[PDB]
Amino acid sequence: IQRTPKIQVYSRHPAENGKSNFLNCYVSGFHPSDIEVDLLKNGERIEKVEHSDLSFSKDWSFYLLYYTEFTPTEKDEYACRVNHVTLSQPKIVKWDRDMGSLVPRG
Amino acid sequence: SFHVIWIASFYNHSWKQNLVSGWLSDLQTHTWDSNSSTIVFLWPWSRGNFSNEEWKELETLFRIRTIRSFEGIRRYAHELQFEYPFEIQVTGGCELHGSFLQLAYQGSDFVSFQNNSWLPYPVAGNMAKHFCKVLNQNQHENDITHNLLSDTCPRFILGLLDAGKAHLQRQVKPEAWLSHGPSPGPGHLQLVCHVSGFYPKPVWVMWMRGEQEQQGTQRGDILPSADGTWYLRATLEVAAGEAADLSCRVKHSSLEGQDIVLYWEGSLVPRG
Ligand SMILES: CCCCCCCC/C=C\CCCCCCCC(=O)O[C@H](COC(=O)CCCCCCCCCCCCCCCCC)COP(=O)(O)OC[C@@H](O)CO
Ligand SMILES: *[C@@H]1O[C@H](CO)[C@@H](O)[C@H](O)[C@H]1NC(C)=O
Repeated sequence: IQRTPKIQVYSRHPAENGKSNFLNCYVSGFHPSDIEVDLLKNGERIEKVEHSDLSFSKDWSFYLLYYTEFTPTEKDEYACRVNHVTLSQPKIVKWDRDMGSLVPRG
Repeated sequence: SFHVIWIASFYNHSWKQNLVSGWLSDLQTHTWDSNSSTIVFLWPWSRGNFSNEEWKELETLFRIRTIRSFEGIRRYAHELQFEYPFEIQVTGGCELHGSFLQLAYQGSDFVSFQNNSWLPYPVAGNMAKHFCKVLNQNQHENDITHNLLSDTCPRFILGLLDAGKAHLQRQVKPEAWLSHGPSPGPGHLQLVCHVSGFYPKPVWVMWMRGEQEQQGTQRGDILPSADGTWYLRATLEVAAGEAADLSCRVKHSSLEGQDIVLYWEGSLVPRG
């Protein structure tokens, strides 16, 4: 009777430190509609995040887009935290970004 | 194509939530304000071409139907074996030049409106049949429902698609970028090609070795952005040795044949 959310995190633009961007968390395929979604910066909840109006797909499962403007820096990690009746513990999905070459040669 | 969706959440007898929105193609065009009982026009062309008075009639019609729908469900919930909490979802609409109206209970097909009456989905059981008895009690109301689907809805698109096709026919070029994905297993890499900001939705993206499409390319879901454009990740799993000369190629209608081509190169490799 209940369906667990799929959680997908993405930026609107390639990550460039110091440049404003948008962070997205798309939560979908879940039922019932009650759900809690937070965007995190360095483990702390981000205030005043926007979301789309609740909608549902053909199979009647619900979906939402949460999004916020942000400016990443080198030391910042972002994630999306979702709580739903189907989840024992809140599920945290990271924003996967590439930080360039690790080992300095110059 | 235009349709309206209702999400009615019945948490207990005393607590409900009602969310309503309208959609032209896959674009959201209308919302309902539960307070003040007002239709909200997300775009200037959302009003189509109907007059302010006609929208007031439509608002009043939906307002009255909403009040007696929630009251009717609460009146008949126990007979229908509806156990709080439960959610009812409705979607109805049409296609210009395809009428439909379907209702779900607890996220599964329950009843639908066909021609002139509500029909139960056979698998939804005896309670769906009892529900259709309540819904079909007044044939005149069903005639109005039929006319909303077959007359009002196609007429609404006339004045909606044309008035807004400057929006639905926009071409917005994608941008793309490359990153490392989570490593699939020992000695392998995941190459990620991100494609963002394109509109309309149809898009082509492959990892390539020269002209040879790499059939390991795994295309993700197309995901929305708040600005109406779309996003997609296409990932390729490769052995660490064999990542040379790989490129991601993007084809999209907005590009007029000038594909985006990015190369797994530079610090990605990493070079020396
Ligand atoms: C965002 C705004 C967008 C504005 C759109 C602008 C463009 C307009 C153009 C075209 C529109 C085409 C689509 C129209 C589809 C209309 C379908 C319709 O109207 O069907 C209704 C279903 O109700 C609605 O959907 C309308 C308002 C009620 C909403 C309640 C909550 C959501 C649903 C949960 C409750 C369950 C439903 C039944 C509970 C029965 C209880 C006995 C039943 O018909 P009825 O005659 O009212 O039945 C008698 C009953 O009210 C009491 O006995
Ligand atoms: C719709 O637009 C036409 C012009 O194409 C106009 O004559 C008409 O008044 C508008 N709609 C209504 C309901 O009057």
